[PDB]
Amino acid sequence: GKGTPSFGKRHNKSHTLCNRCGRRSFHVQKKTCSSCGYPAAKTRSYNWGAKAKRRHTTGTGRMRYLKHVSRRFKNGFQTGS
Amino acid sequence: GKLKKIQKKYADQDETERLLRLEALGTLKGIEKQQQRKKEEIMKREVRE
Amino acid sequence: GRVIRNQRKGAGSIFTSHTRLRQGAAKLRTLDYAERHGYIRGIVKQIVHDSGRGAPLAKVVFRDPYKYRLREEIFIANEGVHTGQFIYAGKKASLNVGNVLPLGSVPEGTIVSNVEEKPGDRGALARASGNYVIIIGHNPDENKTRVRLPSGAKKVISSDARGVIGVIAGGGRVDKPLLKAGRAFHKYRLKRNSWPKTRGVAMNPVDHPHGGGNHQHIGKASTISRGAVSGQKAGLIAARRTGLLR
RNA sequence: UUGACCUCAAAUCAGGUAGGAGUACCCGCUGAACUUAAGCAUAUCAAUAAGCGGAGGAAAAGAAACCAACCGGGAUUGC
RNA sequence: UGGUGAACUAUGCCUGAAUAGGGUGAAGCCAGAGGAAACUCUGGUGGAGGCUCGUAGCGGUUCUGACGUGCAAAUCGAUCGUCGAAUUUGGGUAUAGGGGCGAAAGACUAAUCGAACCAUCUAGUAGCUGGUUCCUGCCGAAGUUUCCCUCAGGAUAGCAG
RNA sequence: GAUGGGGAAGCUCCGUUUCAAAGGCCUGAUUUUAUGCAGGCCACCAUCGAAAGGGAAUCCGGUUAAGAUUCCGGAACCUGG
RNA sequence: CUUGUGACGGCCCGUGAAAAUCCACAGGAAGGAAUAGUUUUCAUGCCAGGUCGUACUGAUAACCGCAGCAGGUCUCCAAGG
RNA sequence: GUGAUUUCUGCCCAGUGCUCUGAAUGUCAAAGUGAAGAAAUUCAACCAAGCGCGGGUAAACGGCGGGAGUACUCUCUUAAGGUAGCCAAAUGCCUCGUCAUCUAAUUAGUGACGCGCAUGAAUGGAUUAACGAGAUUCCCACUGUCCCUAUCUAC
RNA sequence: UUUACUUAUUCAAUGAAGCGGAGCUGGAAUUCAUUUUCCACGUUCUAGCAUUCAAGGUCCCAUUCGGGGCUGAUCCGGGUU
RNA sequence: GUGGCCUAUCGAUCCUUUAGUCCCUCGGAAUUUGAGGCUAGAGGUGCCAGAAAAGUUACCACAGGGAUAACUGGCUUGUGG
Ligand SMILES: [Mg+2]
Ligand SMILES: [Mg+2]
Ligand SMILES: [Zn+2]
Repeated sequence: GKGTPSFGKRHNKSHTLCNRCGRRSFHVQKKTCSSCGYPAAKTRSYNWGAKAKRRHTTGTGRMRYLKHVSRRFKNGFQTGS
Repeated sequence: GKLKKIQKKYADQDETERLLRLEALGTLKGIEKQQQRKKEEIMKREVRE
Repeated sequence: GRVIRNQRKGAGSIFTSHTRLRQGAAKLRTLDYAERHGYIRGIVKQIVHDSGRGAPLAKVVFRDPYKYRLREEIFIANEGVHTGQFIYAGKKASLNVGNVLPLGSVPEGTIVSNVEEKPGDRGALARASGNYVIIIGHNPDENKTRVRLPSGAKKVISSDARGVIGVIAGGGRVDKPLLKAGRAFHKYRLKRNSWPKTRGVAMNPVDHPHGGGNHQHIGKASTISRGAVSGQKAGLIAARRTGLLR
């Protein structure tokens, strides 16, 4: 009974939500996220996972400060009014 | 090369234990048969004469 | 081939010793000043059972000579020690059972136990139940003592090493048959995970050197060289002789 | 006793700086096998892919412990 | 090559929990009797055992029953093994892929195991199988020679344009 | 599972009291006063880990379409000050 | 009958957690009364008790098995013959 | 490794392993030493462990035959040749072995026999109470398994 | 080419507490002139107790509430052993 | 008369080595060792136009094959009848 009766015993999560990415990939016993690598300082990325890099790279979010850097450069980082 | 090993592992030993261990390892029979082979080496010359 | 069972034992994942119900390391009192210039008197408060150990332990209380407090040491109980007995530890201690005299100050034929190898490691030799060390001879110049160990070996150790006079309590245990796989289960359940033992000749050849074949047999000789490597040392390692002697 | 020197510390001491992201191109380390040899082990793939460390608008290199053998040339880079 | 899994399951640890009613009647003890003494006998008491019949529970022997495009990628029915422990089990925790764990079947490691899964190298290689897209006109074969780890393949000569 | 350390080219690995100068505790004293200087005490030595282990203290009656040992009425208890 | 508990008895080469936390004792540091104090482990009296969860199912239809699947999934209460 | 108890575990160290505190130039690396050379280099001596020589070891892996003579003895092979036990056994080709028993009839079962293709002693041998969803034979009871089929209910 | 040495290196313990040398004070000791040495150098019927820079002695201070130094508890070398 | 009366009686590249020329080269210039070349032999591939090479799989896998076995059918009929 490795199929249907064994699927009834599944009610204990191995992963919960992660703090940096909100992914539900944070392993409870390992205390590590399997997608972004929290709590390591570097973010988990691999050159074989180029599509995953495309999924989580810069520009897939809000760019709350980086949207204005090109415009401030074009104006020359001016000050005043 | 043999004398290093006796200093390494047989420094603290007495002759009762030494005789017991060589009798249990069978080297004493080899020493006996080597001296015996010397005895028939002399003895065959004596029988020839 | 796979990694064999005795090869897997050294990682210590499930092969660590079960130490939940143990009462502390049974060591001798440290050799400070009193034990090497005079003696010191302590008291046996209780004799207790140690989990996973065949011998009982003794909880001996001394007074700290430098601070107002009490020290509690765990000794291995000698056969004949009772609760409320005064235990004397030191160079000038009288020769009675339970006292912790150094080996330089006991005569010929003395039976001691919990013997230090070097002076100060707080007990190494003759600690299992019913075992003892006999003093075989002294050597004052180059101050050493010869001792007979429970294995029958004769060691030459320092005369400043200490030992508890008498034999370890709880002797004669292994004379009783266990009679039951349940009894062996409860015996090893508090020691470590080394039981039950599957024979390697009953395995598959991926799992052991002895495994495989259309009959259960070893194949090559079971005597293994000392220069063999891990994964090969399964059998009788470096056997000088085999068989039942008569 | 007092005052130096040397060395080593402590401060939510005064002021600073490093980490992470990106990584097409750049500077290094580490490092395969599929494949080809009509098999295969040196070889090849390849001083490559994957992995790790570190920069900039370029980086690196760069003003000879050079090339030459000629009636000698003259930093580096690229075609 | 680099990562992800012990939510199933294997094993150890830590902390909890669960297990009707019967049968047999072990030590210890009490009374009576006998004996010269050792000690024996009889009647009770007591309630031991990896004992036994048998529920809940755990498992899965047979019908090679049902079903077999099923209720179900392993179930249903009857018959069964076991049922106070080497028992069953929750949660926490540890062990990760030539590695783990195994009362040992090459078993189990998320329906995947005589080496898991994911992505990349990778459009891996194939003397082997299958396919290969409009018309008309003209010419029109070979299965033979020699060499090859050659015998389902090539080179070379021949035949053809 | 950090730190002190020690490996590792490195991502990181070991170790958890270790070859560390590892800290805070009460009385107060002073009443330019702030909290130093009077003192004296103590050496564990991060932290995480149980909604079934340990653990301060609440019960009854009534009430809603849907909440209650939590609201209402009454009657208690514990902790800190 | 279910359950709680007490005093016992049997078993073991099995003798069947730890820490936070609270109390007591030993000790005698120090502070202390006579026109006055000393005591808040006695009684009464005063104030405050933050944050998050709290509905419902828990299974032949609320979970997992592609589903409103005869499967699987821990536990408490338990009337009469 | 073997697998409760009882009773035993015979012979063989030649081979393959394992193991010696034996004896010591046969094999004999790099470094080092010596000679020749102008030097690169060449040639020798010396030379650690391990091999090689000498012992031990079968509850180590394993093995347990022939040929003669005459139960016995002597030879070979290769060390020793199957001891105590057990058997057409789950191990016996021939084989449906031979004898007895069981039946009307038995390639099945059981008890014996043993030149056993190719049984055999911790590769464990023989025996064994109790136990077994283990394999096999016979007997009593019992029955639609069958002679030989018929009928009824629910879906 | 054979033996010792300690500071390199290595192992172990401790909250780095009693190391080494010398000296007292006793005992043995035979001294052949005066001491050569060697052992010791506060604890053993009893499941109590042992802590407040220590009492005492002594010397200062400015007496008072007390405070400090030496000794009690032998010197010397800072090599934790 | 350019071996055996005739028809069989044998071997590439790379590497090593020998003989000859004592000839050519070691590329800044020479001498001498050393090395590399040219011409002709030898060391050998017997699977003989010339890979360096043990098994097992009843746990097995892939690409194919009726070019190829283990049924039936078909031809044959020794053998059988
Ligand atoms: Mg186990
Ligand atoms: Mg085998
Ligand atoms: Zn994350």
